[PDB]
Amino acid sequence: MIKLKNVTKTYKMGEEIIYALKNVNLNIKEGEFVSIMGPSGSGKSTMLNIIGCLDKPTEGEVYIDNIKTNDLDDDELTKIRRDKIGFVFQQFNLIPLLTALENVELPLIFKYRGAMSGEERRKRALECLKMAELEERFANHKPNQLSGGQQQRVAIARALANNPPIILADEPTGALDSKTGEKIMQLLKKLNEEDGKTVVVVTHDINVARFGERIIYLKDGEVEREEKLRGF
Amino acid sequence: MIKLKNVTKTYKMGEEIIYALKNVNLNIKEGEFVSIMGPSGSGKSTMLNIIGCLDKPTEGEVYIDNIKTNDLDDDELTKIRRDKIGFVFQQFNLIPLLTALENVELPLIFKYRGAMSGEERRKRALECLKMAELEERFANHKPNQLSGGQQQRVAIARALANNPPIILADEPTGALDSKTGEKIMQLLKKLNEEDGKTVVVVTHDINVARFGERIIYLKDGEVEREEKLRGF
Ligand SMILES: Nc1ncnc2c1ncn2[C@@H]1O[C@H](COP(=O)(O)OP(=O)(O)O)[C@@H](O)[C@H]1O
Ligand SMILES: Nc1ncnc2c1ncn2[C@@H]1O[C@H](COP(=O)(O)OP(=O)(O)O)[C@@H](O)[C@H]1O
Ligand SMILES: [Mg+2]
Ligand SMILES: [Mg+2]
Repeated sequence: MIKLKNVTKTYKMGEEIIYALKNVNLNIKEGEFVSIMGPSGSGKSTMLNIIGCLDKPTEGEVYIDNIKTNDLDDDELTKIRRDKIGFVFQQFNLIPLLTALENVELPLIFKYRGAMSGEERRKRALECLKMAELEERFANHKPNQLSGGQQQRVAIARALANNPPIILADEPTGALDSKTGEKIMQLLKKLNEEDGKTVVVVTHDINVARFGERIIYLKDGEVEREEKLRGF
Repeated sequence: MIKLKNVTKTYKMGEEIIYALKNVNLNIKEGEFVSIMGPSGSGKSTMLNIIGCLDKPTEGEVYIDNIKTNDLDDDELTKIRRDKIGFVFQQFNLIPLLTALENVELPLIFKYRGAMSGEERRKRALECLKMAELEERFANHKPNQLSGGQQQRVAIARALANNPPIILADEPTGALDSKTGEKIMQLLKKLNEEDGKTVVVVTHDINVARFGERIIYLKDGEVEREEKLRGF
């Protein structure tokens, strides 16, 4: 589903051409849990931004579900992200004055404006909140009234919202504790294995990378090696 | 307040190095209404992104209130945008499930978390809504219940919110009609002239550019010329 061919991403700081991704080659299978491991600076997040269609590779070529995103105009690019990708992050990113169920409704508003009813949005939003294994009785609560763990479960239901086959997570458990951090992981595993979601998680903590079928070790902008752990 | 020195912004599309801003030099005085005029492609918005601290110049140097933003880490960069800049755009950008007054509270939440009270946020939010000349009786309304004009008045109160000396507008009246489009302009004029705000507006419609003390004509990434219209 996600595919890369000779991607490079440079950052011109003037006289300093810095390379974040160098001649990187990858191919993520549909419904495959993959993890990008590396220290701060490896180029992990840069890659999560390109695959997420948040950025353009200074070379190479990105394929999302076999579709070359490179030349797509911003409008078309936004159609990709909103339909083909589900985002999650370390920084929860919830709106402070919206109920857990409202934060899940937003993406659905932006995709289906004027098509779906308030009743249908409230329903889908809950299905995704229930799917993200957050008790229904916590739907009406706002951000600061939920455990940091419950908060990530909201970012997850919001990402699952418009039903994207892809889910990218950037150091999702960085903000949590080992115990709840594992539940979230066990949750991405659930989605991938059962629901069939193509999960790609970026991390520096190897313990998280182990939930992936394969870890892709990234070093100073380049892929040092790959590690297959399961599907033999 | 805003200052540029030999800024260039290139976009590597691979074998194609495209230039959006080429060796551009500018200096906006404090409390000065300036307009960047140009056809779609001039490089206007690119410049609005750099001045807004949304992007980094591939060369040159940006000064916001005399402070060089170039080397600032993302955290420090965010402190700049949230404290020194007030954004507005053609695309209103309001959250659909939040009341006009709530959309104005958000920036204040993000800057003053845990410091200010619900009562103080509700007050400042209204002051800015009243300043943006939107009747107080429209505070409790949500987006789709306000005239497109009332909606821009919300983006304006939200921008004025954390009290930024700067206000950048990107084709603010593009989405409106001539009549209400002029009221919004007359409103930025109000802020600049009375309140003392440094207003910089990016546009392709010359009729809007005329509210500026000087128009900066931009052509294919370069400043073709400048036009002083008032302070002689
Ligand atoms: N917007 C940017 N401007 C300049 N350099 C960048 C930018 N984004 C990333 N980099 C560079 O890319 C490298 C790492 O990329 P990054 O996305 O931060 O990955 P990681 O999460 O592993 O640190 C760093 O050396 C950094 O300097
Ligand atoms: N993210 C980008 N990637 C590649 N090219 C860009 C990007 N942003 C702007 N450009 C280029 O910059 C030029 C105009 O810049 P832009 O910000 O769109 O200004 P304007 O509003 O006047 O069109 C165009 O030629 C465009 O191709
Ligand atoms: Mg990172
Ligand atoms: Mg533009």
